[PDB]
Amino acid sequence: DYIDESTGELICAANMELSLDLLAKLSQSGHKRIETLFTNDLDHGPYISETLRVDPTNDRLSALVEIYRMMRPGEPPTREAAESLFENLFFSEDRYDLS
Amino acid sequence: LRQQNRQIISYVPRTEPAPPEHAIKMDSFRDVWMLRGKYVAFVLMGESFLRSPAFTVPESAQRWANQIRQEGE
Amino acid sequence: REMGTVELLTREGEIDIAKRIEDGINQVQCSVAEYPEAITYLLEQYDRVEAEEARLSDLITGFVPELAREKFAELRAQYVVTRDTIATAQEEILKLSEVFKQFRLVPKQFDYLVNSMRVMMDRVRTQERLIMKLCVEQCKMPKKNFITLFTGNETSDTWFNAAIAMNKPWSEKLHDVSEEVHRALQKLQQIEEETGLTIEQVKDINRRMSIGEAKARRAKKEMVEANLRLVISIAKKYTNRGLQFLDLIQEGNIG
Amino acid sequence: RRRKLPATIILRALNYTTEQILDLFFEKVIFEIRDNKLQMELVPERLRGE
Repeated sequence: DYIDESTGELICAANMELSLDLLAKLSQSGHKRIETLFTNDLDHGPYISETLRVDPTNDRLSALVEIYRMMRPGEPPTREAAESLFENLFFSEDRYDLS
Repeated sequence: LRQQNRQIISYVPRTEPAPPEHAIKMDSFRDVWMLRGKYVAFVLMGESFLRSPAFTVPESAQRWANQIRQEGE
Repeated sequence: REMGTVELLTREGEIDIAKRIEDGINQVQCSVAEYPEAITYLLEQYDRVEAEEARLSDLITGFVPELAREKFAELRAQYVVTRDTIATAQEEILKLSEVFKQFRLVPKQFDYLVNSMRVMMDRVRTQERLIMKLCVEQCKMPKKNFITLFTGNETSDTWFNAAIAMNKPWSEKLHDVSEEVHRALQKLQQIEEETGLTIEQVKDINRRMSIGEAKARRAKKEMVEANLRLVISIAKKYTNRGLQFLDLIQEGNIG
Repeated sequence: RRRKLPATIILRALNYTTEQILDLFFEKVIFEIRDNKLQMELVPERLRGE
């Protein structure tokens, strides 16, 4: 994602389609280096980008809230409870074994 | 006096926007891109990109861009 | 979820709730001691105990046994001088109520006094609703006029002859129910003679003790809602002894 | 075997941002802005099968 230097506004967010207006807007603000994603139609499929677009979560906290809601429906989420549940799910030696 | 209870955490959807269409074509005019209204308003000189005032008619923008590119090295 | 919607208390909140409970209990005790029928029932129960019909255990729950006997004799003397002093009656009733509050009776005795008070006030209010139905809902006499000529008297024919002889076309048609009006008045007079006091003071005592009971119930509900967490924590450890967790926590709530 | 969720949810819950996810799961091509400004590097093995 590229941000403006004058007002600090987000010119373009990460993982979005680039068009003529967008490139003009991010090039009139003083940007010289632009990088994109190399994706094909038969060898490098862009399924990660589509999954990110579908995904409605924002950050770690939103992901934890969604996981807690999926695991224990009908219960009001809590930060500590969700963190403990995530830690215990696969990253606890008492509950997970990979002998 | 009482004791404060644990806070409840929530979130909001990201509301991903819609991609633009940008239906364009280059037959002979070289300035006949189609975006909206004027539909084209493109010019690029030097190391940076500059934005046109988007003259609604195509011929005015075309010859303005031409005369700018001739004087602009 | 329903349990966690509320937040636990602290020592200061527990002290405040205990003080509120004590204040409500004291107000209820004063309201129920201010009546003479409580003393009458106390004397009747003491006479039954002395007549080899009961025991001293269910008479008084300790004190706040010759001392108890002499205190009961003093209470009887105070009651008889109160009944023999019909403008000093109010002051002697207050003194008798204070001495009664100085006695630690039985909760069953207090409940009997409370329900006798409820019975007498229910009879009074039933008579009052009959009174208002006989002319307000039958003679169709005016609301504000009824309030003005009925607030305070409740005994005489202020609401009897006025509702009939006020020259309205719908007023002179219920001399048939005038007899029921007289019967209701006689019933109120008999109830007042049995009680030995007025009606407005009885209503004041009734709603005062109702307010006290409501306050005590609110405080107890707050305490229970605060300690539900402790109940659950204690009930956690018996979940595998042939009983359901919900049953265990309900029994813990009762405890 | 519970309700399915998008696969990026757990990756976000693994303390990973969108830019890091894109870096890990995709290759980067750099576009310059010289005269013409359209002068991207061209790795030779990127013109096969398309």
